[PDB]
Amino acid sequence: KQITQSVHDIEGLKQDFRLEVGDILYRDVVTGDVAFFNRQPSLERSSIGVHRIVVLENPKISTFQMNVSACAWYNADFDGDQMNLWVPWSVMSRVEAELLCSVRNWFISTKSSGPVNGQVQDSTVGSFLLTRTNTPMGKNVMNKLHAMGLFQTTQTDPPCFANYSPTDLLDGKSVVSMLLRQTPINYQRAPTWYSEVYAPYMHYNKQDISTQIRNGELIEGVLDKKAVGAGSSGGIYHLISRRYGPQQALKMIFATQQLALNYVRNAGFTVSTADMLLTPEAHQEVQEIINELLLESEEINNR
Amino acid sequence: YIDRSVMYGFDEPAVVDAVMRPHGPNDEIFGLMRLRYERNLNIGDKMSSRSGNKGIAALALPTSDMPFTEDGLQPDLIVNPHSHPSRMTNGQMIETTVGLANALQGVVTDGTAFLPINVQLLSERLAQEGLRFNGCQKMFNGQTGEYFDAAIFIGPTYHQRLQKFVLDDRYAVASYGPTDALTGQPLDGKRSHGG
Amino acid sequence: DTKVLLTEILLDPMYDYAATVARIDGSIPMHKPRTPKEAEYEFKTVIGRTPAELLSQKEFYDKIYTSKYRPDFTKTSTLIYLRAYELFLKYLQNAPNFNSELAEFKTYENAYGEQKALLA
Amino acid sequence: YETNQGRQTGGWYCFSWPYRVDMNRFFQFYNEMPLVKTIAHNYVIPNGLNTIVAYMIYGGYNQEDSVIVSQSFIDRGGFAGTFYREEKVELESDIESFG
Amino acid sequence: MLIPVVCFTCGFPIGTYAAIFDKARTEYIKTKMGGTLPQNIPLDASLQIELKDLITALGIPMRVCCRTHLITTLDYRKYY
Amino acid sequence: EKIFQNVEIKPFLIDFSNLFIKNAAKKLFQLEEQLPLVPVNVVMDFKGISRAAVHGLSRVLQDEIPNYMLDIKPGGYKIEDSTDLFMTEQFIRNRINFIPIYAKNETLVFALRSLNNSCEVKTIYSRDLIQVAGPKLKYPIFNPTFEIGFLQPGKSLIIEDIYIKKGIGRKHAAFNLAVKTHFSHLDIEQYPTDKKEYMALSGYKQSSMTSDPRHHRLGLCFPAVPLPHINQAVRTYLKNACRIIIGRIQSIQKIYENFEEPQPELVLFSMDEEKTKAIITIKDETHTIGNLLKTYIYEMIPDISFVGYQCVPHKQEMVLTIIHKASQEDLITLLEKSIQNIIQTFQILEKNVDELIA
Amino acid sequence: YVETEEENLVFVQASSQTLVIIPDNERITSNVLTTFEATRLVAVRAQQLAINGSTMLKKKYSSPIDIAKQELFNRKIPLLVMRCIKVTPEGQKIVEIWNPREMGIPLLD
Amino acid sequence: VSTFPIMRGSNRCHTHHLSKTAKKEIGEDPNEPGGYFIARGGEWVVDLL
Ligand SMILES: [Mg+2]
Ligand SMILES: [Zn+2]
Repeated sequence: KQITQSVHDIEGLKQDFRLEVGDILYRDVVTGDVAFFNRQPSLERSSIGVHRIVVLENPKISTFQMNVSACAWYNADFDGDQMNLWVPWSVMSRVEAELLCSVRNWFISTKSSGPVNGQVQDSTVGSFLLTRTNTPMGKNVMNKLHAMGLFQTTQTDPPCFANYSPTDLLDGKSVVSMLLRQTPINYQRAPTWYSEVYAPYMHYNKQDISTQIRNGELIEGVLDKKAVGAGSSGGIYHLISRRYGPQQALKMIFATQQLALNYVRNAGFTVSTADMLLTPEAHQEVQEIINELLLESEEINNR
Repeated sequence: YIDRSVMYGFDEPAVVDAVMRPHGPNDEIFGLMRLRYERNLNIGDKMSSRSGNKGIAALALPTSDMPFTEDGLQPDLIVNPHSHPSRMTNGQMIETTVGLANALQGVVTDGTAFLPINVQLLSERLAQEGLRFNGCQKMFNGQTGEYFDAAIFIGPTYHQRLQKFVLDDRYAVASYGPTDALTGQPLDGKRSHGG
Repeated sequence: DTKVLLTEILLDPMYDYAATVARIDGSIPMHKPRTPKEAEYEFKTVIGRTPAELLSQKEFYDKIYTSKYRPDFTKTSTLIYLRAYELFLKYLQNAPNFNSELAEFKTYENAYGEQKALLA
Repeated sequence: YETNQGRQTGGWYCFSWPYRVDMNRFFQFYNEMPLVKTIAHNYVIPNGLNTIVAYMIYGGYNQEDSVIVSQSFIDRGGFAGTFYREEKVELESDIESFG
Repeated sequence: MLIPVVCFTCGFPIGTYAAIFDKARTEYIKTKMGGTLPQNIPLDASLQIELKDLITALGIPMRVCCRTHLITTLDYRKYY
Repeated sequence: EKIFQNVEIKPFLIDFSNLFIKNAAKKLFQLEEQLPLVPVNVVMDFKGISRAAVHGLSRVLQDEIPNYMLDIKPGGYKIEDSTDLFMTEQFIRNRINFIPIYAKNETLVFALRSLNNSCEVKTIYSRDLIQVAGPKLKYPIFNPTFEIGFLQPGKSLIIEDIYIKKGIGRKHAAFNLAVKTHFSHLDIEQYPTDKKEYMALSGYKQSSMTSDPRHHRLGLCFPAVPLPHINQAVRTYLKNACRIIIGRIQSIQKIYENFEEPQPELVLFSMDEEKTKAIITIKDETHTIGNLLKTYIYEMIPDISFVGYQCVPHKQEMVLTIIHKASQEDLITLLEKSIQNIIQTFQILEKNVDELIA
Repeated sequence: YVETEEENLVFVQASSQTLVIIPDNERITSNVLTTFEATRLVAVRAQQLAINGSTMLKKKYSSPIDIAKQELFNRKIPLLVMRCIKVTPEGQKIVEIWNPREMGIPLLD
Repeated sequence: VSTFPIMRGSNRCHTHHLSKTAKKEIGEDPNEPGGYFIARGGEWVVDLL
């Protein structure tokens, strides 16, 4: 109360019942407030960023929850890391936070001038699965219902599927393009999925070894670490930031992440002990290669 | 008179269970009460398999939302497949692929280090147990009921709850509290109740 | 006087052991003394003397409660439990041939622990 | 890392826990001998459970070594237990008194 | 400290058949063991004890979760 | 119309052909027959029904059906009278909570009074639970063989207020009713997954992204039903599940038929090219109602611009977004037709349950 | 504590300064606000509204940060930017006084 | 005039003449071997230097 120049607990403010101009009210943090988010050690300029507060009303939760793509700012993982968070309360601090310390300013690294955020692990493999041409079942298509299911949880404005019959089969590149048209860019690069070292073995689909985007229309190749991965220079999010802004780059990162995650929600992905088990012929071939290594080593020994 | 009473302090409510006022070495009495806390596995508590893969528990999915196999089996923990290749913790996967057959046969096996092991023969044991050669099974998405296209590797992996609790480590202090007398700054740490 | 003695005696492990053996033989109530008046009863039965009598004299380790079954140490778990308590009392009062009796009871407890390890 | 975590693991921390008054000790109610045990378990009590683990992608909530836990497995008693703390205070002299 | 009332994973009440299963397993181990001390049973290289038929006779289905948590859960009365 | 075809019912029985089982049961429990309550397995076949409806039925039976628990009233665990130092209130409460009961009356209050008058470690069993309240039980509501915590020698444990608590398995898992045992689509062909070339696939010869299975087989297991009333217990469960789903769909319909008075659950926008966007928010709703609504709306409006929902784990709510090339009244009436379709198919399922199992 | 010793080598009222202002035709600093200057202007105006409350915006806003941000965007900020790098020993401060209503505004988005 | 701290389980520990059940009722772990020192309400382990 400015009239009394003292602070008061609302437990005894029942009779006053009102505020007045020149009064200062200390109110609980709400969704949409800006909060400073830090992880020691603070080595980079992006170690302290301003995120928007999303209050989780479930009382059983006591952790700080943040998108996996945001870890690249703080070099954090979820193996037990602890991070600091303080909500600015002064008006100058809030203005400064939301205008200068917002994490959109740190999307492009101050260190290497490239992007730091992107798709990591789950979303990278999900984008690869979604954008590839053929699945083991044949063509990589989905009906209208599952195409809409992909866009269910992107928080954007969902596109128009009124032109598709319920039995119409939408390609993965189709839905990725319907997402990328909101920020049309041009991208043409080989994907990390295509490697010369693998090439002699396994038959690469010729429609997957070259990624091409024209004005947001992804019509070629797959999306993987080179195109959407975090810290990939010249990736699609870097171009989105250059053309439309780092905030739009973060929005596109989230949207593409949700596309990939939902496509894997319906496509599934796993690693098994038999994925890493060689066939007996392959085991004999590995033995032969190692025997040749040891043979030339023993030739050195004989010399 | 004057007051030197002790305040509880901790945000997490506790229960008292201690009837004792002992007789110390200096021949004087002291309190020594014991507080009991009800600790389930909260979101944020750390777990780890015997191969050294730590992981913070962040999801509380009801039993209906959990993915389930064709024959009703659902997991307790869902761990990301990406946690394996960089760490090369193949012991965890072999433990799972042996534990499936062991659970089906109702046996317990020795997986001590440097004992003879044949991954091919363990997988053939899985096959002769009625499951697939790999531990993979047909799972259905719990939320939507749709089946995943890829057969999912699911089995019993021994897991440990590391004693780094979220409720112990979380802290939040308001705009006031105890201050250091010398520099006028808040005291250090959660124990000092500020800073 | 009586207060510090009550605290100290209540906190000995020996008091707990003797009191639980008394509870087993139904000499003291299986409640824990609800009001001081029954606490005197529990002290008298467990230790053998009222606290004032304990302070009066200087020989305290013998009149402790002894099992009111006198089991034939020659159902198996009952025998082991009561013989172990008797050997605990004998050690506390320093009975003459404690060492060889402890050796043979250690052998018997080893056999019983093996048979309990089979159940594990 | 396992040598560290197995020693950090919550379980039956002390067989005589009720008699003790220990600061910051956690007693995990349910423990299981691993389906794949080792020679070490002849000499020490195992600490943990044979949780059913699915190595799969589910909504991306388990990225960067997080774990998705069934709420029912939590409720039924998985990895639950009791956590203990102790508050002891002695009088400075006869000047003080509890009350 | 005991076999859980229900399987942790799924909730099938294995606790009904627990108390029967401990004694039945003890009896079956008695027959399948040989000249081997109880503390050396988890060390025998010529010892194989399958509880599949026993649990099946208990009426517990061919579920990995239920059988795991039945045959593996430690009993406090056995160690303390 | 027979959506719900034949149903197999098979209780889980104790096989006294094993000598060890018979000897153990007679040695401690004096058990010579099957238990008063048995876990029954129910396998059901559905035809001409969307996957969403079958999975919603499955989920509802799993956790969302209001089920009963045994619980301890606060203060029931007598700290003074319970001597045992190992049987904490938390451990015994957890043991007693997850005893699957088949309770017909909600006023049955049980009490535990166990004194270990001996030198052996006495084990408390479920037969130690003494009922003093409500009508006298002519049939036990739980098996008398459950192991509640043991007792050390000379120790006692007294719990005087153990009552029957109603809840749904979603909030607390002790209310979970059914456990799944099977689920498979009968119209989709399946590969021989035993072969190497197909081991890494789900087995179905169609992708999940394109499949629309209409013939299912849903297998559920119920943890404890009375031995001589298995069919009636199963029918009660299935009819209750259908009733719950109908009730929740009707609750959504209640706000649907109120296209004015902008309640903070329905917000309708007309935007851009005469398109209508409808957002529905229900707090504490799950993927059951959301997936049902989405599936049946997409059935009713095959050329819809966009229908989709999201049950975010936080915010604890379902937000259903429908965009269609129609006026607000037209979209509302189409969605009401979809809701009535859901109600109709679940009434058909209930009627077929009664026809089939009986 | 021993200071590890490399032991390396090397009128209390200041005279008042007259504020000399560079004429607008000789200002060499950029005519576009730096994000620092824009942030500072928005913060200063937002706090001033927090303490005073008067405004010149025809649209009602419920938060001072929004009123200040929109005042900056619509080029009616009642604050001048004084850019100053000079202090001569002669006791003279050389500053450039910039009106943000004439300067270009950075992204801030 | 001296008192020397006794390691739990050593031949001068009182538990050395107590049986496993006797330790159980006293308050010791029957299965734990000992090898630590009790000093001012704590347990201390003299490590192998
Ligand atoms: Mg870390
Ligand atoms: Zn189970």
